[PDB]
Amino acid sequence: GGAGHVPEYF
Amino acid sequence: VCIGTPISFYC
Repeated sequence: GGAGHVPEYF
Repeated sequence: VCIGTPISFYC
């Protein structure tokens, strides 16, 4: 939902 | 901020 790293969803 | 697209990466 943000803007960094690590996907929120697949 | 942590908004702008309805799909994205972590905050």
